[PDB]
Amino acid sequence: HHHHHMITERELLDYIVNNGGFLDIEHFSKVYGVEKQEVVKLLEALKNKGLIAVES
Amino acid sequence: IPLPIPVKVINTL
Repeated sequence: HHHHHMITERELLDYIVNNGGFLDIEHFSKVYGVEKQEVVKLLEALKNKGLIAVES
Repeated sequence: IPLPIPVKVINTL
């Protein structure tokens, strides 16, 4: 699959909302080509801005 | 202060 693709926090948040508040980091990294640690990094920034409440 | 959107996140490791 694809590697080192970059997305914005807004794109990830929009994806999450559109995906019913669900994110499979493995699947997402595979399909959209974003590194797993980059997805984690973006989630942390969303969490620290109080924009998302992470579960499971 | 935004209302936090709930997100279930899996397969993080």
